[PDB]
Amino acid sequence: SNLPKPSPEISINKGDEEPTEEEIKSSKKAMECIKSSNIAASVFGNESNITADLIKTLLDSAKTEKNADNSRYFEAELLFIIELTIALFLFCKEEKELGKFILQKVFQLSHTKGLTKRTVRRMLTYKILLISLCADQTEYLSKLINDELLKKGDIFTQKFFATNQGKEFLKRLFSLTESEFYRGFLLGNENFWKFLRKVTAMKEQSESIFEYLNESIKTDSNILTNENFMWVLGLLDEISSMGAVKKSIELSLKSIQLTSHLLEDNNDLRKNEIFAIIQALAHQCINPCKQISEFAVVTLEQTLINKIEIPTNEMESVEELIEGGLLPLLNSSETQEDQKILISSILTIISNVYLHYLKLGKTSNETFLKILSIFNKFVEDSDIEKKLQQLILDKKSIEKGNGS
Repeated sequence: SNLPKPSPEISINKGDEEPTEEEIKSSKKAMECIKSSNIAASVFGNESNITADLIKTLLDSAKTEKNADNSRYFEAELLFIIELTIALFLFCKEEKELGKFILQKVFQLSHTKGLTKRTVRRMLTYKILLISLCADQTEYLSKLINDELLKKGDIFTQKFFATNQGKEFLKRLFSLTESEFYRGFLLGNENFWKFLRKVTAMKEQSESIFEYLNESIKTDSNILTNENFMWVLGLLDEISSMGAVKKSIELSLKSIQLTSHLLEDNNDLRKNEIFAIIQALAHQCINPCKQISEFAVVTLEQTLINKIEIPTNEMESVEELIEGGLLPLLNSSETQEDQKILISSILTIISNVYLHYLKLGKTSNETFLKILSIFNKFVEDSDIEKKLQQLILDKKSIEKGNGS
């Protein structure tokens, strides 16, 4: 919106001392003269007039200490100064020292005490605009992310991020990633992904976040690196767990489809993170919502049956998918209500992938003994016993089929 204009100390609208009518008329004449002078369109009109000297003199001229004399206009005059300097700097092409000058000076001004919350809300947009324009100033971006975007939380609440100002701020902030210069810091800094987790915890910003993340994945797999895998995977895991039993369920299925599709982006995924994929997908099946579990149970099977590649040097045997990937879910003790009936579903997926890879023929003798052992880990339950009653017929039939 527009700037906050500097207010007067007393006001009136049609020892008391009103202004006199003749001097009121004189001041109106003065305003008419100044408006006829075109002060705004003169000193900032022609492109040739703006130069570095004007920027330095303008930015150095702003007041810095609050006084009783200047309580009227301290907060607004600063914002007017930074807007004027950034607007004039947008015409200037040089980035050697002038941009660093404005950046250091505005960061010095912003930290001053006593400012109202509106001014600090406004200054961050100017800061991110300046970072986007300039280059090779990563230390100040780190300072902004650590201090002025994570430590100060009460200033930056959900409702400020809800309005279009926050949306444009996030748009400019995520545009900073695609820049050639500042991508180096943004791949794997802990503070940035922690802030991303914080904003994903909010509910208004989920759709834009998923749009940005899906786009950045789909153009290329460059954002995925070995030193930042778990943070972004936790990000999609947090987005996937946003059930409520109204429209966000579809966004959750889109997120599940994205993390399903994450495997085929690059062949050089290390052994640590494939199990993270399987764990993240399988952990969604325990959600209270039936729709998300119904999609999870099919998407996990699709990912395990289509996009995995045993014979590469990552995995020595297919058992590592279950021994390595799906094992930690079943290990869940002291779970009274949340352990009763889910186990049959994951055992069904285990059986299905066993049938597929046994049709393909790459297992060994000990594998069926070991999965029989994991069946014996859960056999005393009544429903699991009834489900296990029918294991033997399918085992015998699939044993007879592929060989014969």
